[PDB]
Amino acid sequence: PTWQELRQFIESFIQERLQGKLDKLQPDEDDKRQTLLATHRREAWLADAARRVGQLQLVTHTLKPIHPDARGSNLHSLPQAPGQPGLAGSHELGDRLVSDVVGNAAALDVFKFLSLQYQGKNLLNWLTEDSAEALQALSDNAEQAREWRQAFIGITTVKGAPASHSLAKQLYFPLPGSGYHLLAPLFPTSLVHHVHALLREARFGDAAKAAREARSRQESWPHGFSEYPNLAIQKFGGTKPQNISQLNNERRGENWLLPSLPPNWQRQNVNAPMRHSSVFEHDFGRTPEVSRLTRTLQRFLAKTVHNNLAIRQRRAQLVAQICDEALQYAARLRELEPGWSATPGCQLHDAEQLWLDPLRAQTDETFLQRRLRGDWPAEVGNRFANWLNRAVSSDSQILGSPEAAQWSQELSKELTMFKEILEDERD
Amino acid sequence: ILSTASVLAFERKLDPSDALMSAGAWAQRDASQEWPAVTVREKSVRGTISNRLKTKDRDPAKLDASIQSPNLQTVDVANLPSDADTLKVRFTLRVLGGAGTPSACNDAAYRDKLLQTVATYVNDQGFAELARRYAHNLANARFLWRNRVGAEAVEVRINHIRQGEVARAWRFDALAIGLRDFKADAELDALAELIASGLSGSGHVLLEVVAFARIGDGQEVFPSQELILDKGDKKGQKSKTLYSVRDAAAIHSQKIGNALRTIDTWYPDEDGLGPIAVEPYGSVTSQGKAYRQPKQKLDFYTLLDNWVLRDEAPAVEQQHYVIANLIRGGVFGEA
Amino acid sequence: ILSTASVLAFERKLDPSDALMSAGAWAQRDASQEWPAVTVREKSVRGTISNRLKTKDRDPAKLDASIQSPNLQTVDVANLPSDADTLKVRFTLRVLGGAGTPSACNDAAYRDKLLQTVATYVNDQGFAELARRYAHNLANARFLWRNRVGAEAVEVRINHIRQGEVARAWRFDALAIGLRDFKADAELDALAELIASGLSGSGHVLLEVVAFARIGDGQEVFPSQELILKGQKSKTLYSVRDAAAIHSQKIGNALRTIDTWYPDEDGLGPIAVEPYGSVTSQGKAYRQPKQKLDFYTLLDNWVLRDEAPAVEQQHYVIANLIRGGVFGEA
Amino acid sequence: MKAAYIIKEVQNINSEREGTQIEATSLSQAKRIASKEQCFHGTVMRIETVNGLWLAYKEDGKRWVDCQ
Amino acid sequence: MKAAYIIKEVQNINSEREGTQIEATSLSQAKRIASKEQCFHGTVMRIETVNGLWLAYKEDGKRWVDCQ
Amino acid sequence: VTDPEALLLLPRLSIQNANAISSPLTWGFPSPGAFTGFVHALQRRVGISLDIELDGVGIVCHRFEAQISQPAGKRTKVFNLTRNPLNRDGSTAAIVEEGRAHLEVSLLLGVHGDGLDDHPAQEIARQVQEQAGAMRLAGGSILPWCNERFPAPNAELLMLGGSDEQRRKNQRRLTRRLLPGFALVSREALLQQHLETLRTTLPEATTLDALLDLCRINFEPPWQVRDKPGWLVPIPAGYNALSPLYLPGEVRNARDRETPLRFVENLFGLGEWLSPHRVAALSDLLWYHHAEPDKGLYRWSTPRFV
Repeated sequence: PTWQELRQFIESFIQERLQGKLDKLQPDEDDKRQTLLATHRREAWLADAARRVGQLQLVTHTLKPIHPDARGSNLHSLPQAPGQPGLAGSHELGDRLVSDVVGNAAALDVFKFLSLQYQGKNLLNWLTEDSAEALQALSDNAEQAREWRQAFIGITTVKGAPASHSLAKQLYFPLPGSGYHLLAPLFPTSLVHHVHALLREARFGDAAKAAREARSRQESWPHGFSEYPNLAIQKFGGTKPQNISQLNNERRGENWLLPSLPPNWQRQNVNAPMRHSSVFEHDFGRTPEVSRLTRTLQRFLAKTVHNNLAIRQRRAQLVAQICDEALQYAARLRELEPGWSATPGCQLHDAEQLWLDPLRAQTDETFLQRRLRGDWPAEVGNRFANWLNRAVSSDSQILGSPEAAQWSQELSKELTMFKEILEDERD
Repeated sequence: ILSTASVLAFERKLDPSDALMSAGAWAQRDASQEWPAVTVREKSVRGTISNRLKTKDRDPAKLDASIQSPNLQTVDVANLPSDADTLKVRFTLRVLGGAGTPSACNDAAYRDKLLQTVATYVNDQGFAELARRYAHNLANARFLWRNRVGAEAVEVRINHIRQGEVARAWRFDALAIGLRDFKADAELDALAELIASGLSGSGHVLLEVVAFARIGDGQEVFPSQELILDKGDKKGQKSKTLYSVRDAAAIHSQKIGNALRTIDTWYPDEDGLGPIAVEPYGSVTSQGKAYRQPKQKLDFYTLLDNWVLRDEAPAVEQQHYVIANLIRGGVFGEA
Repeated sequence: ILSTASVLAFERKLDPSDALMSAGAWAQRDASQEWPAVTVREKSVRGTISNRLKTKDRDPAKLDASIQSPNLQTVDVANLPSDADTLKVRFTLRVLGGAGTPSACNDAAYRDKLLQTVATYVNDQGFAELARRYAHNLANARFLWRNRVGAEAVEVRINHIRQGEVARAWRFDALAIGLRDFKADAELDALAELIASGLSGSGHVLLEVVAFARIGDGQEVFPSQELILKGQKSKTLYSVRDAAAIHSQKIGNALRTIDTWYPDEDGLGPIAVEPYGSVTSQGKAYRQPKQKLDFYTLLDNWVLRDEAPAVEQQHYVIANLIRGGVFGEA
Repeated sequence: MKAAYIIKEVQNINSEREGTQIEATSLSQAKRIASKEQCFHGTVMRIETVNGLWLAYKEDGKRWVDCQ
Repeated sequence: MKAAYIIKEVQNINSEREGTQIEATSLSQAKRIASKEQCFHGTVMRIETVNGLWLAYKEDGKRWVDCQ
Repeated sequence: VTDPEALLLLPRLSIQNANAISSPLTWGFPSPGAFTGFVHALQRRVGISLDIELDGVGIVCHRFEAQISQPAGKRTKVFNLTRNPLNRDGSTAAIVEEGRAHLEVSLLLGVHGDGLDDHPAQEIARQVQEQAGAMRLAGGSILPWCNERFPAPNAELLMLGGSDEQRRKNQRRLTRRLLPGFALVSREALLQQHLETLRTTLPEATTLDALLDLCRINFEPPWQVRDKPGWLVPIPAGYNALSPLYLPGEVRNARDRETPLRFVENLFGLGEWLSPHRVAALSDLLWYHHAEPDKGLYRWSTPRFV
């Protein structure tokens, strides 16, 4: 609270940077220590620091991640919270703002000067509020203190007219009545730095690596952990990551983009049954995705009723996803290649007729087209249901309880769905 | 005063796709719709060190100690099959049209002055020098970059596609048409008038380009090589990665685009090269030297300001180059 | 002043393919278009210790402990079938031509001086010593690297390929034409004139080279060997599609073995044309830069300050420019 | 303090030879030893541990890219 | 935490008997129980779930190979 | 907002270089705002000439192939770039990493207006496909399907059905036509109640943390993974304001001087990829614009879904 302790702390920091400069000077002649103790030791340091202030800027939304020859505006603003629930960004951080710095990197001494926590809070937080401890410690006269503080508080404001460069992005948005808004967006560096710290904690943290080793030992640890697959890396500073920002020195580039991918992003090529052994292998013809799906179906055996409600709805969603993947597999297998009508034989499980929908009609117009339109081949659901009955564990206890009746009920419901969608194939 | 716009931007006309490559035998290239693709596979290469010494380590000890430690690589190659001597490269081309209007402009005065200037150019002389040279670069297979340099016979087929079918078929011999002369042919003029009608109108014009190159059995073809940085760790790292769209080698789209814009023969230096690509400050990255420097008054920017602001219409070759930049597209603008 | 360029990139001339190896019986070589391929298969080996010891493993206890438990491996072997005694190695060779023009260059005047130097080279003497020795290395089957060392009789069939067919066929005995003598023959000079016409740009040249080597029934052939990342898998072979093959650059290294002009003894024979002319199997570098006879000083004295070297040294320099590479400093 | 390092000078960023072994005080000392022991022009240095883990590499004409 | 494991001690890596059942806290505990309950010299342990999925095995004289 | 009287289907579109950087936090499929802007540009270019109002899009994404590459020895991925031209001196330009991707989407755009009875449905679908053939979707050229097997034509489903059976029939005939894909919808109330549950567990919880929790895969002690219903992804859900709105001719170097500018920032919501027959109503699943410009909140979503 006392201004004398703050003044001693300021002199100690300026002297600390002086002895750091004298140590990193490696000097033996030319008398540079006199210019060092004249320019970097006196209270003219704060005068030249107030000179260096106008190059700096505290920002949460920098422009420089967009194409680096872009001289536009840069903001320090936290938006209001949206009234609509759910979605969020930039209005969640209350205390955890990192407050990124843009400007001349050689003038970073002013930021490390103001960034200390000397009494209980930030020094810029002291100079922003009118206090008796403030406006006097870096002073012998009041007017130069007013000038130094009027410099030091202006780093958080945008300097100049608002502008975005030609290489900055700006996007028309249709208003509901008519007309548009221009919507120039920025790169949220506080957001990327906060998500970067959380991802680095979840991937390289010791509290997660302990549980990661405890899974390999298969022991019982108090908390779980997470993995975050399919991250991508984007780097902004090409070879010089210092020129973009200050928080681009903590993370050297390394945007760490989360994946937002469709489920069919791995190309699964198509395999049609040709011979007899191909007719037994490719009758179900099953991807690793359904293996992963029915493996989690196998883990739904034990149940207490107050949890077994939610386990039953999750079972309904799981068998729903099973018949959806079966239908999509039939769709891409039937509309991808002519391989269902590639070579005949004796065994193809040719009662199927769903994996060969245009394969029996587009070439044979009278032979099999009447054999498909009049038959309406939909008996495949029963063999598919018998394929599903291997997914339940054939235990006498789960057979004897009512879980068998509940399970057969939900299979009959989703099987009816699969049947009625398989039915209308001729239209 | 008609100051320049602070934001200028043109959409890329003459838009090509990724040029897939396939393989097969010559003299059944008419039924080349089911030819299998050329696949990119790995092979492992090694060799000694060939480049120049840094003049302070010229001693025989570390020289012989260096040639007893060869470098080890894993490179990608794309070879033709051992029973096929033809490389079939096929891509689709859209000529969009509306080649003068900017996609973004601050000043409306700059906008209608520039639109008036472009209209003045096109009713003075339409796109018939530019479309002639674009039809040349589609005619001689300059988009086959290194796949051209030793071929026995290259034949290029361009079919203009209507709403669903082939509206007009061309067929060229790309070795009879040289890589440095823009002459006059009948089919070349018909193709150039089709590209002219595309560039002037509002609808798009779609072209399918096929290029057969008779190299030889099992020889090497050269697709685009992917620019990757942050490569990883030397036990598993690959040294040279080829482009592959769907398990099939391919030339990048912008490489085909950079081949089609090789029409610029009006740069002030001598044409020991012949034509180069169209760029503002026209630079050849194989040559490493930027022709049309701003110290001479022959770059794109100053020519456009003299053509629109102060109305000094330059020579007809230089406004051919300016309109070629406008068909090329770009993002121009000061602060 | 004319310093050297900062980039120089020469395309490779004499492009070979991947030399496929199949197998069959001798004395029906004329119908060897349907010969089944040599297949790389896996076999297991167990090896006792055979290397030198580092004077601390010479304890008999540690030696017997290492000998009691030897390492297991799973090598890749490639053998002829039990009813076949002929290895057919087939590849195609494409001679490009335009041997002086670099594919990339920074300086222009350096490129004009280099083009004039190469043009006066071709005007003084055509590609006649180089194409003769290249046709020699096609003549004796040097591209059969270790498959040649014990063969009973090797035969190389080179067909010149026109539009889609043969135009002029050759047939040699690869063991009569030695590995170290560049002599004269009628068919060798005809093939040399064809390669000379290809290299000078006076026509398109595509050769198909087939080499039959009579090894023996079920013996071991040697295709190229890949790099690796109980079943340690210590040896991996190259194969294009279930069929063993020699790499393209190995065939290219065998075709570039013409350099008989290196300053040391010629008791070794011809070596590969390389700057700082070096051999991996001997670990020695002839044409060191401490003497004035490697590629770089010869080219920079030929093209900058016009010290035209001896006829064989400019033969070697134009052979380097035929070989390709990246030259030029930073 | 006297840690052992492996210095390979290879053709591009991803090529493997054997490299010589030094013994240096710090990694900034090994960056200074390796730049002296570069025989050829268009090669790329790299600094390793004895097990194979990377420390840094440097293309010719650029500065030291530092991964681990 | 008290998970059930099957411990088979068989002749080589691919031979099947019935093995006894234990109940252990962790797999590193079951590796320590199974090394105590090895009757013979030249045998190979293996740890299973109750359904048949593998966890780890260990030849005599070597250390624990861990697949699942 | 408005129920579409018709539901026009653009077929499988091949797009060769889409912007795979959807947001500063997500890579992958391009932003829904790209598709809404595409249909608003379609409305701007032919929606006036045919007296209609194209509104809402159904995203399908049959095939997705990103131009990425995993470096050796890392778990994450990097992007394959393009070679820029040199500067005027011959030095290389500083590279800006832009992700590219090759898409295959089908667009279900809802059309309503007085132009339905003026023209035949096949003619207006043919005209809107000829206008779509010369555009770009998220930065990528729309490949116009030449010399393939057969071009996929359009189908404008009139949503006003004579019967509910006829409506369900024609809906099923459309769902068979766009079946191998995966429709993308926005699920924000699910994110809200997941925020509620996670704040029941531990207080002061952000819903950025809830979006992160629904994105990742996470194991639990007894080890088993924790189940997620469906394929949940994070998506950019529109923009939020930073600066107050400026006058149209006030900001330096704007795109236009007739339109007001406002500095904004992203909003990350939650999307989901479902199979298209799961929704059982194709009249929804269309992405609309919700501006309410007085508080910022320029955002897109899909109402009428659940």
